[PDB]
Amino acid sequence: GVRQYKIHTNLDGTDDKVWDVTNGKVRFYQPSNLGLQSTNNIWQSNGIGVMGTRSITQPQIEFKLETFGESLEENYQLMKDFVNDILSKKFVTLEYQTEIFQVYADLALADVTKTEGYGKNGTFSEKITFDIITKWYTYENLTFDKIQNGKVIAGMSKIYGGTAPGNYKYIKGTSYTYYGESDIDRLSRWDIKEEIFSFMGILYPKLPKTPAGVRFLDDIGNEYTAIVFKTEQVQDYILINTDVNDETYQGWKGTTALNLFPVMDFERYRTRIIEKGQMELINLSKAEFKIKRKADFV
Amino acid sequence: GVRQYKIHTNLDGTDDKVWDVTNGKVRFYQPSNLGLQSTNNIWQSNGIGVMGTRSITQPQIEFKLETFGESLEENYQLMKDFVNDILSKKFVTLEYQTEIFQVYADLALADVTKTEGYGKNGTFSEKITFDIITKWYTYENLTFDKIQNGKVIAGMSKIYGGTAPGNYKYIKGTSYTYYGESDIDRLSRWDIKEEIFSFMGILYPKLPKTPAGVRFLDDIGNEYTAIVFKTEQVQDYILINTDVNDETYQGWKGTTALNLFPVMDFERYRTRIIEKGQMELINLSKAEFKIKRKADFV
Amino acid sequence: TTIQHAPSETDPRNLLFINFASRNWNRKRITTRVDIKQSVTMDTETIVDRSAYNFAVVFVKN
Ligand SMILES: [Sr+2]
Ligand SMILES: [Sr+2]
Repeated sequence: GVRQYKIHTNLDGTDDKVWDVTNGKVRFYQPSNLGLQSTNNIWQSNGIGVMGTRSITQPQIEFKLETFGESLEENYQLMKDFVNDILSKKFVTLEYQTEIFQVYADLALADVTKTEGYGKNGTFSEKITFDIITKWYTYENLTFDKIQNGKVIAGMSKIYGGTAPGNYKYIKGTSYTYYGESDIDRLSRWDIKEEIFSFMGILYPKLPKTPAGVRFLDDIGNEYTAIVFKTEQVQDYILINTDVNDETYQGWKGTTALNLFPVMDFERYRTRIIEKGQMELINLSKAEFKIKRKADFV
Repeated sequence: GVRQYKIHTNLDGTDDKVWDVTNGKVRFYQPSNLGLQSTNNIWQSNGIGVMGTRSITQPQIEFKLETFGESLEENYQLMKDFVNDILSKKFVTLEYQTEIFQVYADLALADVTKTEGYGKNGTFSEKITFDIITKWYTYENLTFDKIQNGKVIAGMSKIYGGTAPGNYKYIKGTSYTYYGESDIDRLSRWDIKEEIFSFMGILYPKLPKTPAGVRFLDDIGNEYTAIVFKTEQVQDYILINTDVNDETYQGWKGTTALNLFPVMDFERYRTRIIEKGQMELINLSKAEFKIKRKADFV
Repeated sequence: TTIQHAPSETDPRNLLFINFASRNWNRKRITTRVDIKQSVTMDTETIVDRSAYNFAVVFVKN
């Protein structure tokens, strides 16, 4: 029903800590601006207007931060904790949630205030300002699609049936349509329908010493970018994150984490921005993907 | 009676979507300024005043965006829709309508605000700022004019009538006036009375491989500009848009759209600004024109 | 200048080369139009160095 505001320390991460700024002890109220500003570069010649390129600028969000402690001791511990947690991580993920959407915005601490104007039991009413890194993006699970064989029908499918030695008739419209393909279970499409800005993938390699990872193809079947690594031994899984702020590439074997940056193919990895097409798994047994795609206004 | 404001995703186009900001669910109220600022470059020497050139400057219109929705879900769905629809197209045409006129302005989204000060059933009350591309222009239908033969009158017209072998008399004032011209159906004038700045013509070609398009003549019968194309096959129609922001020169054959820009004669197309005179049809059987002409204050 | 891996699959080296090649071996001339809307900047360059005072007051020593 009503709007929800979560504050994540490290979304997509094992060390995530969530703060409910809508329900918890530390609450965010009255956001300054959730909209957007744009500079269109409109230059005019003799009354006629020509438009350049729109640079969508995101403005600082200022919240009326309130604390709901039972004692002066509680309210101080809430300020000493909440503010330091935002400081411990280089950037914090604010989640906007409503009946229709669940968008996220990466914030950086711009300004926080601490004053001695208290209410009852040492209550806090202060203003917290954040700088925008990326405003509104959808963090969602990405999975492959499977292809299934169509059912076999007499007279419709290509089969030699009925009276021996079989018969298939050429009709007009109904004629003969192939049922499916022998072992259609080989076909798997990792479909990319909209332009994705950043992602977090878990790749399980099959063969050691063979470049392992993922390549990206466009609508015409041409490769533009690839995240490929040539390791010495079979890693249990390869944890790859495309996020610019905390780029992570690593090979996991048991409880040991290995840096895969120097082993990576630098020429194949042409871009971070994924376009409309499909993803192929190079020397992988299994793959788990979480895709984050931007939205300017929501 | 009362005025009407209507936001258009793409005017002059098949993929148009119109939002009524006067009667619909999302409304525009109290426009900031609909007038104009002028800078005349006036310099005064010893009490005497000298005036330069007037640069008519158009100011940002700031509206009062207000949604009316049955539920919080409805109004959040209205803000996400209306704004994305403005963002989806590079520029949006706002229609200004009153008892006396129907002008249009090309706008670009400058700033939109989203706050948590909700009224009843979660209703938005925000400020939507727009940048001026072109302020006030008339989108009207341009058609050719036909010439008809004058009636034949005995004694007045040049004919050898009455008593054989005919007779035509030279009088003073009434004398002999030619009735018309043999095949008056050949004469057609696409009259241009005021300076126009852009247009959306639908040209239907006659002969293939023969340059097809339009040519423009001034008051003395001299060509100043011409949009003409030499295609290999007869196009069903050539859809041309002279608008600076989304210039289109495409040919259509069946359901297939072809870009005709490289086939066009670049030498003849000297200007976009059409002057007072007439327009001719080069190798065209039929033509449909929509002319847009600017007005500074309305 | 372009950085690209060696043509032969046997050679594993990444190499740097200079390009003096075009999409067409036998270059063809294109005919196009440039409109004022494309924020056009017109300025005059000089390919060959030749002198700028067209009139000459020439003196010859006696
Ligand atoms: Sr992270
Ligand atoms: Sr248009």
